[PDB]
Amino acid sequence: DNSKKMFLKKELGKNSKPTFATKWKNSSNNKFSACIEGKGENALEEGVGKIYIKNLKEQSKWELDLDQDQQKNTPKYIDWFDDNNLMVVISRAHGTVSQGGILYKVNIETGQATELYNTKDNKKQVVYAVKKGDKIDVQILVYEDDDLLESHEETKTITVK
Repeated sequence: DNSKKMFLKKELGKNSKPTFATKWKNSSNNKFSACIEGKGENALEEGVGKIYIKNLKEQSKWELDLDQDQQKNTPKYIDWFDDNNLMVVISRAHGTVSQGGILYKVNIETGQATELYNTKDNKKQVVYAVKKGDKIDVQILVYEDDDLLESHEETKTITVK
C-alpha cells in the first residue's frame, strides 16, 4: 500500500472527555464518532489538535495523535470517508496563513494515512472536503503570491476507489 503510519493510537480512560473540541461528527452507520480536541469549536485556535474517536456501541474512547518530533503540524478539518476511515486536513499548528494543507484518508484504528489531495504548492491549501459516494468535493484556498494578501477559492471534484 501507498500509506504511512502518520498517527499514533492512544487509548483513553472511560472518564476522559474533550474540553476544547469541535462538535462530534458521527459515522454514517452511527457506530463511531470523531472530533478535534485542543483547538476550540471551529479548530481556529493555535496548537496541535488531537483526533478523538469514540466507539458508540462498545463505549470505547481513543485518540489519534500526529507522530512528529516538533509541534509544527495539526489535524485542521475532519469528516468521514467510510465507516472505518476519516478525511483529514493536516495544516501548520501555528500562524494566521495555515488555514488548510493536505487532505488524507486516515484509518481510525491503525492511524495509517494515504493522500487524497496534495496540491504540491504551499500557496494552494485544501481547507475542507465533502464526500458523496465515489466523489469528493475538495475546497482549495489559492493565494496569488508570497505576500498572502490576496486569495481565491476553488472546488475540485475527485473520483475515488
